[PDB]
Amino acid sequence: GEIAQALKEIAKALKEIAWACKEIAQALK
Amino acid sequence: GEIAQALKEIAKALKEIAWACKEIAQALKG
Amino acid sequence: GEIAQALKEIAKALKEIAWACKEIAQALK
Amino acid sequence: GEIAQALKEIAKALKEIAWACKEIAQALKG
Amino acid sequence: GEIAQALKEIAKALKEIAWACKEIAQALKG
Amino acid sequence: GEIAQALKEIAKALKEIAWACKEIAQALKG
Amino acid sequence: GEIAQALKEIAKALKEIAWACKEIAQALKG
Repeated sequence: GEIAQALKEIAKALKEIAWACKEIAQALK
Repeated sequence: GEIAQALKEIAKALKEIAWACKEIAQALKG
Repeated sequence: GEIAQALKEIAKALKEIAWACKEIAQALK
Repeated sequence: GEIAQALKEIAKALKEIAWACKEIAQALKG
Repeated sequence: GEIAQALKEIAKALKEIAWACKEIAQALKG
Repeated sequence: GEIAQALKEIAKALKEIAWACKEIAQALKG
Repeated sequence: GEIAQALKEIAKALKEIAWACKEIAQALKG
């Protein structure tokens, strides 16, 4: 479904935020 | 349902963000 | 309902993000 | 409605994240 | 509608997060 | 639609968070 | 659909936050 697939895109984008926060943690290291 | 399952995927992704922020906290503690 | 329950799972995860941000604050103190 | 109430729970959780971020700013101020 | 108004509350809560993040930025300049 | 427009407001608020995070980046670079 | 496209904007806005957070990470490296 198009609504389901759009929500799936939101989920993938949140994963990008998680990765970026891991990069922040790395910078502090 | 596919909408419900996609919403759960959002929830799972959000937990990944929480864990990453905990890594930020740890990085600041070390 | 399954949608409502999934939305509640999202609220719970957002609380986990809040708690993690509190740990960042504590780490800075 | 249960969907509306669940969305309100999401709004309240986001407010907790906002408050935590204010705690971070406070921590940086001392 | 109750669902639309709940979504609007989520938007308002996200703005609260943006403001808290601006406070973080202010704290770091100071 | 009323629900669609509320979702657009959520998107706009998320963009505000993105800008606040860029402000954090600016403060650290300063 | 208008709701689906609205959700897609939300996805794009979340990506902007991710990029902004990477700017924070880069700022910490500098």
